[PDB]
Amino acid sequence: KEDMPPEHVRKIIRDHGDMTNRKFRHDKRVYLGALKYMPHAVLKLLENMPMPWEQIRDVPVLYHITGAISFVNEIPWVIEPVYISQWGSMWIMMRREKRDRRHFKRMRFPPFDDEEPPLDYADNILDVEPLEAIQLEL
Amino acid sequence: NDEEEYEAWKVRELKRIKRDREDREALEKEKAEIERMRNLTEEERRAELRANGKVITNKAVKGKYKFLQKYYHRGAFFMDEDEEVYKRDFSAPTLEDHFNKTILPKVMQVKNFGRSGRTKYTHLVDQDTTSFDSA
Amino acid sequence: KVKRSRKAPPDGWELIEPTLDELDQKMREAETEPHEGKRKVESLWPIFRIHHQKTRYIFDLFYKRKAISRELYEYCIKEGYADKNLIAKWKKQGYENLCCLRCIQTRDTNFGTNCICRVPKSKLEVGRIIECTHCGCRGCSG
Amino acid sequence: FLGMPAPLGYVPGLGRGATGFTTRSDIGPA
Amino acid sequence: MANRTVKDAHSIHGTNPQYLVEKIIRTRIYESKYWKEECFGLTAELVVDKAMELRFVGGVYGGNIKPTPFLCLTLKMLQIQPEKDIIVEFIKNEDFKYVRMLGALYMRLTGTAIDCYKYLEPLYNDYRKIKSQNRNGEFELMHVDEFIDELLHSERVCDIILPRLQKRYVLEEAEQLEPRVSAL
Amino acid sequence: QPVKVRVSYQKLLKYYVLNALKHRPPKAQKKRYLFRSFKATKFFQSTKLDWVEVGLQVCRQGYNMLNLLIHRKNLNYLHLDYNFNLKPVKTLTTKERKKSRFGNAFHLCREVLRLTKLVVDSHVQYRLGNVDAFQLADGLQYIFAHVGQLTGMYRYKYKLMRQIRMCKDLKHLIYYRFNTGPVGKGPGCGFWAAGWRVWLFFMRGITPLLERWLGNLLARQFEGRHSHFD
Amino acid sequence: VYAPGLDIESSLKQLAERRTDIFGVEETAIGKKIG
Amino acid sequence: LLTDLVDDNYFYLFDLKAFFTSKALNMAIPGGPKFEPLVRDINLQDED
Amino acid sequence: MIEVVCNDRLGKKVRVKCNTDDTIGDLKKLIAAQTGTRWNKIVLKKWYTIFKDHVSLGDYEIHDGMNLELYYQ
Amino acid sequence: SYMLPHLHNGWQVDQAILSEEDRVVVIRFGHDWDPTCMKMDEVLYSIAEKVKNFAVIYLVDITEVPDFNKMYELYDPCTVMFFFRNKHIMIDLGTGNNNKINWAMEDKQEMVDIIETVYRGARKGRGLVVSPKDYSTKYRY
Amino acid sequence: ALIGLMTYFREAVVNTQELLDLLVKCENKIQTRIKIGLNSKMPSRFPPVVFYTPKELGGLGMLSMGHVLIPQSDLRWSKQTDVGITHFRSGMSHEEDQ
Amino acid sequence: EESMKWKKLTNAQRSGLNQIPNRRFTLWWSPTINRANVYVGFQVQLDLTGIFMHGKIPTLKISLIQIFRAHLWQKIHESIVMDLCQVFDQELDALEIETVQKETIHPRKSYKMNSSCADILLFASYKWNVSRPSLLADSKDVMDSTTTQKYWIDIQLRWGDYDSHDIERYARAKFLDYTTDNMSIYPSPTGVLIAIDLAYNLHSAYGNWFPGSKPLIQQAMAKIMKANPALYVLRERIRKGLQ
Amino acid sequence: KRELLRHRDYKVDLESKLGKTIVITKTTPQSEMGGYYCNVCDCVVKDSINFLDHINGKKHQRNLGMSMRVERSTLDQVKKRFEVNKKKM
Amino acid sequence: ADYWKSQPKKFCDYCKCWIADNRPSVEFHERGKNHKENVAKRISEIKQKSLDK
RNA sequence: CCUCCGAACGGUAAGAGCCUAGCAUGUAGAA
Repeated sequence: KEDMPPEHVRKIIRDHGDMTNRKFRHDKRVYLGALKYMPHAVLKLLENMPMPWEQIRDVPVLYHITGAISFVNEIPWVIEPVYISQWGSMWIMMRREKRDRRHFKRMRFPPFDDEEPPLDYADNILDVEPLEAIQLEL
Repeated sequence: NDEEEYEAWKVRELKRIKRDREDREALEKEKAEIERMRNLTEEERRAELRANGKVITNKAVKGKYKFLQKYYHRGAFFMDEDEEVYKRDFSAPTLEDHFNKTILPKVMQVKNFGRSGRTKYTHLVDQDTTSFDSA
Repeated sequence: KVKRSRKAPPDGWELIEPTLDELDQKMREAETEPHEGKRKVESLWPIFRIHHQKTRYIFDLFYKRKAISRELYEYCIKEGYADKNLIAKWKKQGYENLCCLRCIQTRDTNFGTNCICRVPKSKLEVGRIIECTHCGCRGCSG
Repeated sequence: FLGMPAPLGYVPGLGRGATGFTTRSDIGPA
Repeated sequence: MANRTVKDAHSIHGTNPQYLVEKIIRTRIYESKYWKEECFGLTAELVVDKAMELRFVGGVYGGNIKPTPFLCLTLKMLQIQPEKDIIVEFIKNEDFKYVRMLGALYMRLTGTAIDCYKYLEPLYNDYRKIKSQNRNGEFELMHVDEFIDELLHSERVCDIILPRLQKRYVLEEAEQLEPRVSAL
Repeated sequence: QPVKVRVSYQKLLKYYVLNALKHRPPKAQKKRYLFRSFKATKFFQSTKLDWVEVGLQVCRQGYNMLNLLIHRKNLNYLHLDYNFNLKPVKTLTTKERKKSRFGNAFHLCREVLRLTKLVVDSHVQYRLGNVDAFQLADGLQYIFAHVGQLTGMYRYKYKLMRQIRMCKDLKHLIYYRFNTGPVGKGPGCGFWAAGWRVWLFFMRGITPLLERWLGNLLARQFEGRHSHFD
Repeated sequence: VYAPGLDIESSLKQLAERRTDIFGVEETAIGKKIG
Repeated sequence: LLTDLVDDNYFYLFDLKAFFTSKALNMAIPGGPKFEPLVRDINLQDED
Repeated sequence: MIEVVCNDRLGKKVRVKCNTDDTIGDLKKLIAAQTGTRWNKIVLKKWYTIFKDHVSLGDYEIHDGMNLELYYQ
Repeated sequence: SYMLPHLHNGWQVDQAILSEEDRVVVIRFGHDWDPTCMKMDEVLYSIAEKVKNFAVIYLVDITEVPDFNKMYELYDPCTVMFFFRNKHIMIDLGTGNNNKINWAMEDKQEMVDIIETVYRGARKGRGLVVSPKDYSTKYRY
Repeated sequence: ALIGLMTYFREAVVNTQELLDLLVKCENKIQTRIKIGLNSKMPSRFPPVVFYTPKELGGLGMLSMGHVLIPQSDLRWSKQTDVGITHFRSGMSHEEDQ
Repeated sequence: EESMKWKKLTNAQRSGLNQIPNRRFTLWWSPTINRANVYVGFQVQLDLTGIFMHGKIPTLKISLIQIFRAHLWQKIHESIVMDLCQVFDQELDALEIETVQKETIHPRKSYKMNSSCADILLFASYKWNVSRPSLLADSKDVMDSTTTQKYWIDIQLRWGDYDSHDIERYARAKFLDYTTDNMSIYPSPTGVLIAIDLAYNLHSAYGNWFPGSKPLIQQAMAKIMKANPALYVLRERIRKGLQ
Repeated sequence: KRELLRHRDYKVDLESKLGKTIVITKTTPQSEMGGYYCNVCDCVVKDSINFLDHINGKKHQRNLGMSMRVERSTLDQVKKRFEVNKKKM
Repeated sequence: ADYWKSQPKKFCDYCKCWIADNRPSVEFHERGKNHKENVAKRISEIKQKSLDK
């Protein structure tokens, strides 16, 4: 095939919402039906996780046309010397930051309330410049 | 009182404006503090003047476990709140724990004696294969 | 698109930046468009068009106007403004006015064919309503 | 009767009057 | 059903607008007496009538989860989904304060970030005292500006989890909102 | 080192030895690919999305999918919240409690989605500016080493307790390499690669099991299935 | 109390048909069809 | 994240082969892992 | 320091160490720590009886090992 | 397993349940080839003559007669159900499923006891009788 | 059985550790049998007063070769009088577990 | 059970007859086996009594259903309410009561453990100098807290266990729950709650007191627990069940 | 032809018969029986809240020639309601 | 623990059911809609069978 | 020094009786 604009899946997901609207009656079959493959998606998403030195990681996504499921169609290939060097720099940065920081504030759990619906990427995140990732000054 | 209500509303609006400005400028304040920390780590001193106390968020008290005492985790979720119930000694004995298990028979010195949910793992220091004369 | 590739855009960027900002605003407005009053597929129609229009804007600045540099063109490609595959299809003959990539994806249709809009108006029925379901165009053929 | 055939129009679930159990969730589609 | 969302309604925030109230509290509202007696067949005309009779704001109270009439009317409007400009007429009223706060809470649950800021920031200038019922059933004296501050800053207002507002400075750096010009 | 660190070293060494000893060469097989087959259909499209965005999409899809599984069986008294917690809306009768009894398939998928939601939510908190990069890494390190408390999948597949112990053992191994010198106790360690690997390898083996269980469950939802001798 | 001879013969026939672990020459599954 | 060792001599009686041998003999080296015995039904104190 | 099991039968089964002088509010805070639900969104029941936050654990006779049914608000 | 009468469609099952007003209709839902069903059917065959004054035993194949699978939750290999005057007679065996005997019974006398208890309790218009023995465990040791 | 075995040997029992552990195990198994007979749910504490109380006082009156402990929560009671309720207990102070 | 030991019973009938000793043993030790300390889990109330079953103990549920047959719980509550009404009636000139009335409560108010209304209402003649709440056995109590015109009496019955039978704490907890709540309804802010432990024959009372009320209720409850038709019926039924 | 649902302008007499005892014989009709009676529905319900559930139900409103559809009021209606209360007080 | 005694139970042949032998349960079963429907059906069946006979 | 903190089920009285739900559907043929 080819590549779709990134807004196609975003608006499909936004329109479908939480699958309670009347006009989306017919997608309740493929949505629930695709729960077999959901762990696979959960696997892929978790192996392409951004590293501490990455702010935003764009990954190829294979998404169902009805917005039922979204796989991360990628494998996190790294160059082993580069990967180990990056993580050693991460080790140095983290140890120095923990040494320097007078009062390290571990984040709270759960990050969001148990009654908060999952965030809209388009609204809350898409228009926000990210913070600085962990990086060693070379 | 209209005068008192206006004065209180003015005080609250000034406080809210100050809080909004502080919320906007706290990232810059923290960045300046980080730059000062970097300068101090660069050319101020080398572990001479502490100026540090390692302020923990919820500093619990971890007491000595008794022999064969059930492990207990205080909790993982709302630790960032500095609430006084989390600063307790959560290592205190419990249900099957006030008994001196050092006088029990070694067949009774187990966990969940008589239950079907049991394992071969005993406690810690017979799972440890290190000696104290080798190497 | 505030989120960019952690650098400065190449020379000639500010010349085309306001038009891209307007197109980005149009795209965002299309995303947030409520889907009540339209059919199920019509809500997806504007995005395609905007995307096509967006991809026209860079494609009419590097080939038919030569108004941007090569590095600027690749920067526009890498930032999601331009569609590499759509541009690659446009370079061909008979695909100059191609609306979207889905209308030529053969096996998306049931019979390994193209969209109805791909059919030229010459060999089309005279006066038939031509409303594509994938993107809603009146015939993206030559 | 043993050996007799079934009538054409007949639901042999509630043709006499009897209701199910629903013992649990993940056994049977409700 | 007395509690079904009207079948000429939108899908606010991607979900059924009634779902903007937590499900446990939604059910507790549905089984309350105020919802069955005083909140049946209500239109946006009669929501005003019930609103002018509100003596306090608040969410739920007591060991049992008992909704206040304020929260019941909020859920009733989420069900009816009155038009935006009806809600502006609700907010722009200056004589009955509880009607104004009811409209403000509906706007906070329903409106976008631009709408929320544009319509609720003018209410910082209202300092009228109000009754708010605690979780223990007691009544406290708050102010309208404090209620609006809770709407625009806190995650939970009237024991409702609010839809996540975009922070003000993000919209300010996007030019979509001019800075907050106070009365000072 | 304390006794816990020594036993952590020995247990990591034990599992390294067991992996090296039980290792058999991979078997020759035909190259089956799942996502290539999915992309070959008309029901799947491809795009390039932010990882946080696709993580939010996965969390929302898993929530919607479990919620559809619940609402299919007409369980209005049950509430699946967005942190993936099954909750009783009211006090449930025994007949309601027995009809609200799901198998380990549903609960294992629920808890895996809970862990994914926690991880993606930590990343979202990073992207919103609430939490910075160092605290994000510390949060991920905490999550992957405290799965026994943040989630509860150990009570529906208890063998994964083996993973949990490992994720604790690594936590010792890293910490006593990390908290040496000017660095004391308290949060701050963000070397989350160690536990992240362990949970990925857990998912590697659980994916076929969970997929089989959920396939059986969903087929059951739609009327489908997939002294001897005397 | 017990079925007549007709039903006994029929039941044994269907038991043989539905079990090749005890009968037949082709070693099929436990309770599947004729393999 | 690397070792200061330039030689494998540090892992004397601590490599994989040593651990396999200790597992096969129901013995644990100081710091080595403990396993269950391979041969159970032959009693090691039966030899009198 | 007594130990109370707060169980949700769907599944949230949690073990909480608490004092006898603790009110139900403090116990709810500890359950909040160990479950993730906010403490003011937790209901402690005895089959229909709702334990109230202002009453100490000793008054309710919630002894060491007793189970409390976990519901939500 | 093959001596007992067989019911070949749901109408015959309903008529067998209806045809008895003074005996307990005992129906085994399951497949004649199943090991558990054969074990249960040996016991039911050995007692079928002994209880003919107050019980009748029929067998049903849950593939050839599939109407009661969703209704009676017949998703176990063997299931034994008791009916008295067109009424399912629940029995509190102590296994948490008071509706059926979904295992194979190893004793001739225990099923006779269960059938007699069901009969005696159901004559008094009881929808649930209590089994004389608790089957919450197997008393192995 | 326990009294016959214990009065037959009387001195080899203390030296034989296998019998000493088997006595604990079998006493526990018989306690579990009664506990499961009472209820099809294994208890958590189940105080030993019901097993080791002489049959005259209503208990099962079994003999013990194990090492059963009585928690201090079991050796306490109360009585009603004219002046209210007074609380008593045997194991009053910082004593060893009985 | 002795007469039935030889009467030509079937095997199923004899098997159901060798369970009486186990039922009697379970009922004898019931305050310990059914405790919620042992058998951790949810509790279930028998729908005609205030007995909570911490675990399905079938050999005890039947012995408790037999003991509280013919609505004995409700009759015990009614008998105690009527006996308190009589004792408040004989003392209404010294106690300054203009009318003692028995409130038309729900028929099942006795075994409603989630909330309770008032059983008796006492109307003051002029006013009562009501003191702050305290236990019945508590002696020191100054009568200068507030003043009231109505005074409600509430009767609570519980079936205690070994782990939980401190009726004074139960009375304090119930009085602090019901009064400081928006679920129970009481005619006046001031009143008293009287709690009875039937399995241990204990009694206590927590709440507001007015001059002459505390000793009166002390003596009345001492005489009621010693002499009561319904309580006597319960005790005799337990005795017969235990042999 | 079903008219739209209309809000009840009358208060419900749920509390009216507290303490008022009703002696029930065989001959007594359901109208004077204990509890609440839907004269439109000819049904008896013995809770105040369950009676409210009934009079808020599909069948009760169907018997009144109504439906489960509420009128969509407009801007001027709400504004004039505001002015009406302003005038009244 | 002692001699169990069961409450009397009455069969309703109109409704093919079981109820309790006491004033309230029998009286409530008499005024049930199902009981009246069953009685009317029984009367109609009697008349129809007599006509067919 | 000893830190391994598990879970679900085996816990449904059986009836009567009246009311309202969630549900949860309802988009296909035709003259």
